[PDB]
Amino acid sequence: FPIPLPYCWLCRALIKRIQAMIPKG
Repeated sequence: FPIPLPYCWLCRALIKRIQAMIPKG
């Protein structure tokens, strides 16, 4: 369900999921 809610803890969980899909070196 893609819902854009402005919350700091939800933004930190989305940044950790993007880093787990694309590896940094």
